[PDB]
Amino acid sequence: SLNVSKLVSDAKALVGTPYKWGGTTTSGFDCSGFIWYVLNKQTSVGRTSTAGYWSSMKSIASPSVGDFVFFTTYKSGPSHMGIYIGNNSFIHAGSDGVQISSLNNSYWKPRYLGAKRF
Amino acid sequence: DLSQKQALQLALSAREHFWNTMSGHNPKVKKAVCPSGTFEYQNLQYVYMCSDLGTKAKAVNYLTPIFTKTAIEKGFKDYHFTVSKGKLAVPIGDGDNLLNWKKSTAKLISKKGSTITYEFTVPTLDGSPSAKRKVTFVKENKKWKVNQFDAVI
Repeated sequence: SLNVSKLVSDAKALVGTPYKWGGTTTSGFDCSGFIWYVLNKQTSVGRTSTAGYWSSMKSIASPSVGDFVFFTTYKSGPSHMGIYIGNNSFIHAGSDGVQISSLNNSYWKPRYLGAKRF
Repeated sequence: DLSQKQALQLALSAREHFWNTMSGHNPKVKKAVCPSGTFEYQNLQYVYMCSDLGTKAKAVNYLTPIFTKTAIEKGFKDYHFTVSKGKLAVPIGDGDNLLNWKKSTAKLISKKGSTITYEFTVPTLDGSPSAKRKVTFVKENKKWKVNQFDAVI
């Protein structure tokens, strides 16, 4: 339903934006606020937490480019998310900035919970 | 009289208090009730603090041992805390524990009187480049405290 090319392009343009808990602006993002911010450029979508997007988005068995990937980090269940950009990579707002990371990373891989489609 | 070892233990306490506050609840208070429900205010989505942090006074009293008075007030402002129907509320947000603060090292930046700044080099959990994080400690009520709510995450 989205423009996947624009979504990924808009996300990449934000690489390096620092972290802020609850952050929804280019002065600082958290992982779900980044997703909301890029989605809100094309459509209407309520700003919720990562667990909120895990529940509201559509289940898919593997991600395509433009889909969303979810991880368990500081708590059980989905607590971190990013946008799948292909090549086994995902872009996400993290404690040290919006970044591109690999699903094969030895930390992210065993914590990957699944993917959802907007 | 704040060593690198002491400063790290303080920073770690700041981190815990910041996390608990932004998360709405001091997990030590088992009696707490967490008001459900969300609302929109000033183009942000809000959730309610749990009851143990349900008012600014309760939040201030939780944070006062570890953060300076102005650190706390600026924290409320920086994170858009609001009081709705007498209940403290915070915008929806997600923490991020990538920085492995317990494994960090510190360098002295500056000190004068009852203020000291250390720069922590904090490794990440995923092997992305380590992060530089400065923390300024100030003696308040003859206790060392962190002068910025969100310096340690």
